[PDB]
Amino acid sequence: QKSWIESTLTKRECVYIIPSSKDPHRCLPGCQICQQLVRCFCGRLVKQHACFTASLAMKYSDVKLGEHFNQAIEEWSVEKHTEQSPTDAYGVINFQGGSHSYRAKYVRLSYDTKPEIILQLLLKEWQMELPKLVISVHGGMQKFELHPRIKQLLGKGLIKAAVTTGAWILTGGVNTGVAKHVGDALKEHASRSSRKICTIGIAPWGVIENRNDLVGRDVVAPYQTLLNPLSKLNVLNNLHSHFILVDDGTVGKYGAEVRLRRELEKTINQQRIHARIGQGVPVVALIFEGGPNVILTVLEYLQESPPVPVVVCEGTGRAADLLAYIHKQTEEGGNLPDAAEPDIISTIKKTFNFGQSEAVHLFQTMMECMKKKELITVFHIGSEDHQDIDVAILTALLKGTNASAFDQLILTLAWDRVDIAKNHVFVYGQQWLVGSLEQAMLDALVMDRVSFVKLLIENGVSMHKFLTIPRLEELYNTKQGPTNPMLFHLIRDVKQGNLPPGYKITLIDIGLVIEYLMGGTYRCTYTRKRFRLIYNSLETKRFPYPLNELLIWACLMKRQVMARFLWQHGEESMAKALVACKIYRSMAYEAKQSDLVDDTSEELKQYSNDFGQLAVELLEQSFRQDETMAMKLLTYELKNWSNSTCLKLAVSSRLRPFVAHTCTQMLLSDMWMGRLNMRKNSWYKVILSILVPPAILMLEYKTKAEMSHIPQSQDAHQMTMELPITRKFYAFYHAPIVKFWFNTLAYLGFLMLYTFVVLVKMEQLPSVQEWIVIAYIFTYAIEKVREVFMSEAGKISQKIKVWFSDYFNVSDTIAIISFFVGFGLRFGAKWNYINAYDNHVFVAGRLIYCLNIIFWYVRLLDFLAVNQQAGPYVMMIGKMVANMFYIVVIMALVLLSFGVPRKAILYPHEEPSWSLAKDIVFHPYWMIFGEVYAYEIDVCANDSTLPTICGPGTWLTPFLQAVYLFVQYIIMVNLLIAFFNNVYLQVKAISNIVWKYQRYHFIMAYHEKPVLPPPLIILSHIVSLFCCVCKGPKLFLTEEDQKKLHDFEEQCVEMYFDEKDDKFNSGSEERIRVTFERVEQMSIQIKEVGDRVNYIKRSLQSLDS
Amino acid sequence: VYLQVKAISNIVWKYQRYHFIMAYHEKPVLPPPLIILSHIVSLFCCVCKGPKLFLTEEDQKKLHDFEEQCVEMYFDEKDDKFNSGSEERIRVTFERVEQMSIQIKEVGDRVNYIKRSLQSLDS
Amino acid sequence: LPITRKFYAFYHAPIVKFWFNTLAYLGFLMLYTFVVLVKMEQLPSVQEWIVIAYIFTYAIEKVREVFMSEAGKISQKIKVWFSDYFNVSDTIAIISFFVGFGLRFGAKWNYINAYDNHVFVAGRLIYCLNIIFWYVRLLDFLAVNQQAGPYVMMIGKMVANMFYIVVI
Ligand SMILES: CCCCCCCC/C=C/CCCCCCCC(=O)O[C@@H](COC(=O)CCCCCCCCCCCCCCC)COP(=O)([O-])OCC[N+](C)(C)C
Ligand SMILES: CCCCCCCC/C=C/CCCCCCCC(=O)O[C@@H](COC(=O)CCCCCCCCCCCCCCC)COP(=O)([O-])OCC[N+](C)(C)C
Ligand SMILES: CCCCCCCC/C=C/CCCCCCCC(=O)O[C@@H](COC(=O)CCCCCCCCCCCCCCC)COP(=O)([O-])OCC[N+](C)(C)C
Ligand SMILES: CCCCCCCC/C=C/CCCCCCCC(=O)O[C@@H](COC(=O)CCCCCCCCCCCCCCC)COP(=O)([O-])OCC[N+](C)(C)C
Ligand SMILES: CCCCCCCC/C=C/CCCCCCCC(=O)O[C@@H](COC(=O)CCCCCCCCCCCCCCC)COP(=O)([O-])OCC[N+](C)(C)C
Ligand SMILES: CCCCCCCC/C=C\CCCCCCCC(=O)O[C@@H](COC(=O)CCCCCCCCCCCCCCC)COP(=O)([O-])OCC[N+](C)(C)C
Ligand SMILES: CCCCCCCC/C=C\CCCCCCCC(=O)O[C@@H](COC(=O)CCCCCCCCCCCCCCC)COP(=O)([O-])OCC[N+](C)(C)C
Ligand SMILES: CCCCCCCC/C=C\CCCCCCCC(=O)O[C@@H](COC(=O)CCCCCCCCCCCCCCC)COP(=O)([O-])OCC[N+](C)(C)C
Ligand SMILES: CCCCCCCC/C=C\CCCCCCCC(=O)O[C@@H](COC(=O)CCCCCCCCCCCCCCC)COP(=O)([O-])OCC[N+](C)(C)C
Ligand SMILES: CCCCCCCC/C=C\CCCCCCCC(=O)O[C@@H](COC(=O)CCCCCCCCCCCCCCC)COP(=O)([O-])OCC[N+](C)(C)C
Ligand SMILES: N#Cc1ccc(COC[C@H]2O[C@@H](n3c(NCc4ccc(Cl)c(Cl)c4)nc4c(N)ncnc43)[C@H](O)[C@@H]2O)cc1
Ligand SMILES: N#Cc1ccc(COC[C@H]2O[C@@H](n3c(NCc4ccc(Cl)c(Cl)c4)nc4c(N)ncnc43)[C@H](O)[C@@H]2O)cc1
Ligand SMILES: C[C@@H]1CC[C@@]2(OC1)O[C@H]1C[C@H]3[C@@H]4CC=C5C[C@@H](OCCC(CO)CO)CC[C@]5(C)[C@H]4CC[C@]3(C)[C@H]1[C@@H]2C
Repeated sequence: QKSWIESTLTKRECVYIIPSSKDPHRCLPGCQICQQLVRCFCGRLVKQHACFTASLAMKYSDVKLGEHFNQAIEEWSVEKHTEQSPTDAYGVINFQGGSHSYRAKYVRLSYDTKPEIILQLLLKEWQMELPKLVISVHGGMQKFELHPRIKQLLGKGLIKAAVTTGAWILTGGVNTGVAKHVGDALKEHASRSSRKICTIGIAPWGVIENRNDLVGRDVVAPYQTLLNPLSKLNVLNNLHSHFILVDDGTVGKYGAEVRLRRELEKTINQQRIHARIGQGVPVVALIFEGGPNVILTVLEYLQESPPVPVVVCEGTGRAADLLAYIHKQTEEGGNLPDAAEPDIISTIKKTFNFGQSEAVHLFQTMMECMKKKELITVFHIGSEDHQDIDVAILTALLKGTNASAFDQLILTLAWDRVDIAKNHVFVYGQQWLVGSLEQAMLDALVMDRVSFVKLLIENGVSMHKFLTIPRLEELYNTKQGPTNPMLFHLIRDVKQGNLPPGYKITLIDIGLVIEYLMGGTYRCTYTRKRFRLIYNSLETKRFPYPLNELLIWACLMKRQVMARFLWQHGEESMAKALVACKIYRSMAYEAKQSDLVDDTSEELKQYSNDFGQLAVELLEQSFRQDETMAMKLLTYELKNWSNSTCLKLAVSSRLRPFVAHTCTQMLLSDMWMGRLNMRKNSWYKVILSILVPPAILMLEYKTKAEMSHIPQSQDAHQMTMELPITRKFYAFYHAPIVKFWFNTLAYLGFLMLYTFVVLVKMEQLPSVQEWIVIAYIFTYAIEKVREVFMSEAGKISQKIKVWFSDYFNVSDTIAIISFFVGFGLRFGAKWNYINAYDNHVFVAGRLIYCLNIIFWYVRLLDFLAVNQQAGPYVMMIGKMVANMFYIVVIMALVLLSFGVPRKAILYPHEEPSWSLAKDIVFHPYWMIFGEVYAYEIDVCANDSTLPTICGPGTWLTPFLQAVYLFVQYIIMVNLLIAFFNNVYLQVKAISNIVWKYQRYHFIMAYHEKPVLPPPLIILSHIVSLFCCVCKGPKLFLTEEDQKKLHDFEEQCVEMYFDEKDDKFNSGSEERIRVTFERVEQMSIQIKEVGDRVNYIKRSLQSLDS
Repeated sequence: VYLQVKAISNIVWKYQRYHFIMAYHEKPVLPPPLIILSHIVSLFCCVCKGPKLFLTEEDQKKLHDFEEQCVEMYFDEKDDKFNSGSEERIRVTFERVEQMSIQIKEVGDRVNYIKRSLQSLDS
Repeated sequence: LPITRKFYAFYHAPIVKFWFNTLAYLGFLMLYTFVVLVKMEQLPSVQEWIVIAYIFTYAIEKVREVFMSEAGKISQKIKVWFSDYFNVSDTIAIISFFVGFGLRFGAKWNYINAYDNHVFVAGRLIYCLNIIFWYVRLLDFLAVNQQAGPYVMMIGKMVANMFYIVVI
């Protein structure tokens, strides 16, 4: 059948017939009038059945021969005289009119359906999600009216209570009862609002208009709101999203809905509210009017097991006005005050007139309701009852139903409502147990509800006690919440490619992920001996810093709102923000590169850049407070983050705004000096003190106190304890500023020689000038092999892959290799002794030198770039060569568009020759640079320098060249002037940032360099290899300075969050709106007090007469 | 004039990129020395005997649902932006200080008619 | 995905048709540049026949583009095809080439010295100018890139706007 509905759900049709009561309507021909009018006691008359079996009985006179023994007339039994079949009416209502064409779903099932099959319909078949609340609205059965005051408020909270909790509203569906005003509340307060409420309406099929219109299989129904005055039935309301229409077999009568509805309430309250929680989906009953069937229903619920509470609304109709009335005059449980029988029966006799016996009967039904006063809520809309029915509907389930504070909290957790938990579960004087709070935390973390994690920490949860191994090991192994498919992939990589099927994640495996994601020499606390030991054992399992471990969890699970929350709790705030930037950045890179599912890398990089911006904004806060302590914050060993450093973590993530912040640049400037005080010295004296060593003793240095924020070597720090003479020489030659100039003077004296060598004749054997040059380039290359081995990271292929990621290290490799190719050819050649340059091998070697020299001038940009101003312009050149590339590809096309016709028109009689490759490209390029070749244009002219080139067609070339230069200069050169001038500012801004970033790697490279330059560096090597075989900088803090520094960081995260709010709360946009939202409330309170004075005037006339 | 010519020119390039790419679904496989094969094969298969987005029935359904949901979000977010702006909150603030100011002097007039009752019920 | 479906999937991709046409077009200009720079005897060299084959078969491709354009109204198929710069220049570049091949090929060769025939000269010089259309057409292929394309499109918009400074 290709439909679960057709196979399972069943209709009902009165196959048998039973005529109406007795009476022929009028009109003597008794036989005719019988078949014409007479209803079946089914509910439909004889000609509506059609009931093919009964049809061959319709002809006789009907089914069932005549008088039929009046016992057997009433023997109508829906179980006996009515038949099932694969249903006809299930599809989609397409409400025509209204607006937007609101679209609902329906079905025509039998009341013989089992209760579970309806839950199988809503969820599996109609594709609905199981809710966290059900609101069963009973009330008016006949169309009524509400004060537009009382209308809109119930439409504020019945919505808001159903949006947040993903609730189902079970109505009657028919547009005559509560469903009208429930349905209207959907209208005014934007039921869509990007979050539709799954409003269901259960009605019986026998009483609804347009039954035929809803017939068909998966058919879109042209159903309309045509309230014909001649109609007798009800119209399906528009704004209800779903409908269940019981097929009682009869037509016309009500009744065959109340079973299914109550059984659906059971069938939902017998479902787990959420896989993590062990309650059932609660149910609440809401009331807007009522007759006897309603207040009887109210009694049922209070009697039920489990008891379903009730919310009555004073000011809405017959019952609800009464149920608040009788309830207000009542006491603790079960009473009327001594003289109230006369008054209350009169209200019954007036409010719903049955009269003095059915009043007293239903009055006794009202007694047993008021007995269970504890479950019923009487939210009265008059002034301020139960704080805005939202609270009342939701808090009503948190009343005398014996549910302990745990069960009270966990339900507000599933709903994701803290305002309830704050104001109604953490009420003054609550009876909390030992593990209830901790257990609710484990549920909030896994379900990713930060606002309860906040609430529980505030209300007494210590995350040191709640962070054991199995818990935090469980937290990674959860599908009960927002999970990361990226994590299980990262685990497969570190595990050599294997993944056993069950595989509960462990913490030693998370450690291998973080070590992989942070890279280099990072070593997590999960892979150490202390942890691996106690791990196999499981006070001693409590993680002294848990919020360092849940910040990683939140980030490996891609739970940002949890991450930013768990970040601002604890200490080491910048460090946690800079690790987090590196985790996501690596996850983004792996997620991008790894081809597993849809990318998710745009999400992770933004998460990285969010934490990377926090760290910068903190560093600015620290820096504006105390510049000296802020520089210490950059360089202290962390001891919880693998003995790393906040700079080292920012550099690790290529986080340029932190490295280009004016604190790092202020520190890097102070490491550049060393012990020297270059505030009260000058570069004249540093250079002179290099060439005149004894002048090292007459320039000023820094004390141990100015050097307290500056990281140092072990030896450098020991020599601050003592300033003697031999300490002032160590302090000088080991400064990065001194190593620099001491290398520039050697490098400038290098080029002066190597320029001299290349311009002067070169005999068979190298001159003294040339041996000094080979010594430099040789010893300089040993220096570079030393740089690679002592780089940072023990993984060799990374030492190499990072060293060739630098322009001037790649060119040195080319410049050094090329030079010894040149020296080999120069030196190892059979000299001729008649004329050099009869040896093509000596030529090659010399010409390699004459080109190798170019690498060594361009390298002066590495030394010029140490300056503030020069450096950025150096860095621009690369960024600008990259961006002009395509204007220059067009300029090269225009070149060959011209050079090939020019050469072909002027030189026809050419054989194939490699000169053709030159001549199509040579002169047209030199035209770009001012050379017009004025006397080679018009080769047939008298002033021509190419009169032999005159021939047929050569008059075309001046036209071609006129076009050529127009295109080059007047378009393509000025487009390029236009390019640069309109891209200068942002390339100059990036280039200041990139220069300030490379200034880290530059300066920190010079702590590592030896003292002596690259002719004399070999001494420093031989001394180092002699002291390596026979036998970086840290910020040393004493114990009282690590103390005062952590106090400094905490104080600056306070000022940060404070000033961030004070800026926001003091802004224009935020004061306009709080002004706006109070003129809301006041304007209501003036008309309220404007209404009261109207009720003060009435008293004046009252007390007057 | 560089910036606005460069901005138009990104737009015009992105427009011509339609005609360019959609021209290549139509092109044969072989380039214009060997394209003649693809022609002879096409004239041989034309005498002897563009791209559509095929959706099944359940994807035309889920797609029309997607469009309707996005016109909702469009009109909603267009109003929420407007109703939440400064100019619109200043004026609804303005138009209520109109009404309240009238209702204070109104209630400021009533209390003048409450004082008269005090002297009245006094004597 | 079977084997013969992976070949269909490849050669019928627009990215593949492109590069498969650029390599043929780049190898076209390399020949047609060689033909124009080297002496041209009475009969075309192998390099030049391959060039005529391209420009011929390439023109049949363009007649196919016009007929299979979109809209059955013929004068619209034509009016829309000549609304494109590089289709107009191909019409000039293709027509000019066969004027040139006709004069080059159908001339009474002299056998004492070429260029005593003013008709052979004209045909050759048409090739030496027709070559310009076929370089500029590399901007139609360079313009496939993000960055290059817009700068290509600027040149026209900027030649139009500088017109009156250049009249002065
Ligand atoms: C961190 C990375 C960056 C640093 C990179 C460092 C590595 C740089 C790598 C450098 C090596 C590059 C190649 C060297 C030259 C060989 C090739 C050549 O042209 O040979 C010639 C010389 O043949 C000889 O026999 C004479 C060689 C003399 C020694 C000079 C090279 C050794 C120094 C290397 C010091 C390097 C180590 C530096 C310190 C580590 C052969 O030709 P010929 O015999 O002259 O003439 C033959 C024909 N004829 C006889 C007819 C005329
Ligand atoms: C017909 C002639 C045509 C061409 C002619 C010349 C032009 C040829 C130009 C070639 C450069 C190609 C590199 C492109 C730029 C890439 C980006 C970059 O910053 O690169 C590098 C810097 O930039 C340079 O290294 C630029 C070097 C050329 C600038 C001019 C040199 C002046 C000295 C010579 C004077 C000699 C004069 C006399 C000589 C005899 C470094 O960056 P990176 O580490 O690679 O990082 C990539 C950036 N990213 C991370 C943001 C992605
Ligand atoms: C769409 C945009 C429009 C463009 C604008 C219009 C384009 C300009 C149009 C210019 C008109 C053309 C001028 C040539 C006229 C014929 C020459 C001739 O018959 O004899 C000459 C041949 O000389 C040549 O054949 C050289 C051809 C002229 C080159 C002009 C280049 C453009 C430079 C300017 C471009 C900027 C223009 C500025 C505009 C104000 C010489 O005479 P002869 O008797 O053969 O020989 C005598 C012997 N003798 C040589 C030994 C002495
Ligand atoms: C979608 C739109 C874009 C595409 C457009 C496509 C259409 C392009 C249109 C192209 C046609 C252009 C004109 C062709 C040449 C004729 C003019 C000429 O110079 O004749 C000469 C050659 O006269 C001959 O008799 C030899 C001709 C040889 C055949 C070459 C042309 C035919 C190929 C065409 C293939 C085109 C079709 C391509 C495929 C469809 C006459 O001079 P001569 O005899 O050499 O010398 C006389 C004097 N003398 C003897 C004293 C020296
Ligand atoms: C003395 C010399 C004077 C002049 C000299 C040269 C300059 C002569 C320039 C003439 C161009 C005239 C066109 C004006 C622009 C119109 C707008 C436009 O976009 O047009 C077209 C693109 O743009 C082009 O086609 C521009 C072509 C010239 C640019 C340079 C060519 C470089 C290659 C040659 C190198 C060869 C070098 C060697 C050769 C031997 C296309 O647009 P459209 O489809 O028409 O749509 C109209 C736009 N609208 C819809 C917005 C209205
Ligand atoms: C690697 C780094 C080393 C460190 C650098 C310091 C140590 C290096 C210092 C010196 C080493 C050189 C020894 C000098 C030998 C004297 C003979 C001589 O050269 O006579 C020449 C005169 O010219 C000179 O005397 C000057 C030669 C050097 C010029 C460059 C020096 C500047 C750099 C250093 C100082 C400034 C430092 C600037 C920066 C602050 C005559 O020419 P010839 O070639 O002898 O004659 C044969 C000619 N023939 C071949 C054509 C037949
Ligand atoms: C990776 C580095 C290694 C590079 C490869 C190894 C390079 C070493 C290669 C060769 C070493 C052996 C040299 C002799 C070659 C045989 C020919 C011969 O002997 O004599 C001939 C030389 O003919 C030449 O071509 C000489 C120049 C060739 C050197 C090319 C170096 C470029 C390498 C790239 C640059 C490095 C850049 C590297 C940057 C990364 C003739 O000279 P003759 O003997 O005097 O006889 C006179 C002839 N006569 C009778 C006609 C008058
Ligand atoms: C269109 C704009 C207005 C112009 C309209 C008017 C012009 C119309 C167009 C072209 C005019 C062509 C004739 C002029 C030459 C006469 C003199 C002559 O003989 O010159 C030379 C030959 O010249 C030729 O043989 C010409 C080649 C054919 C023209 C090719 C198209 C060029 C223009 C592109 C197409 C046009 C569209 C371009 C769009 C801008 C000299 O050769 P010779 O005689 O052998 O000399 C003896 C040599 N000896 C002593 C060394 C042995
Ligand atoms: C239309 C598209 C086709 C597709 C392209 C591929 C197929 C086309 C491939 C080949 C077809 C050509 C056959 C070669 C014949 C050999 C003889 C020869 O030419 O000898 C010459 C040497 O020069 C050469 O051998 C090279 C000649 C071609 C240069 C351009 C090839 C690059 C393009 C294609 C390849 C790279 C592709 C790049 C793109 C990725 C000697 O000169 P000559 O003229 O023989 O001697 C007479 C001289 N005379 C007249 C002065 C008296
Ligand atoms: C739409 C396309 C069709 C174009 C029109 C049809 C073109 C075909 C036209 C003509 C075909 C017939 C050629 C012969 C002409 C008569 C003269 C003659 O025979 O000999 C003379 C040639 O004199 C010349 O002028 C030769 C060059 C003319 C060709 C012009 C082509 C430009 C067309 C525009 C370019 C196309 C651009 C199209 C782009 C849209 C002399 O040469 P000879 O015979 O060797 O005698 C030696 C003389 N002597 C004794 C002095 C030494
Ligand atoms: N204090 C200080 C200080 C001293 C020197 C420097 C120079 O920095 C050198 C490094 O600067 C790097 N670099 C450079 N180098 C600039 C440059 C290098 C070579 C040449 Cl020929 C030129 Cl025309 C310009 N440009 C970069 C870029 N656009 N993006 C990222 N990195 C770039 C490059 O790896 C090179 O090794 C920077 C700061
Ligand atoms: N992917 C991709 C892609 C590939 C190629 C292209 C190139 O587009 C070609 C078309 O671009 C058209 N075109 C162009 N072409 C640019 C151009 C054409 C020729 C030359 Cl010589 C130059 Cl100096 C520049 N400019 C236009 C403009 N200013 N306004 C409207 N249309 C313009 C023109 O009709 C031409 O046919 C565009 C996108
Ligand atoms: C898309 C672009 C179009 C333009 C262009 O790039 C690509 O197309 C390329 C094709 C090249 C030619 C191919 C083959 C040869 C043969 C050789 O024959 C040696 C003979 C003898 C020496 O005497 C041996 O001993 C001489 C050189 C020549 C003609 C090339 C010249 C440059 C050309 C024209 C290039 C040009 C820059």
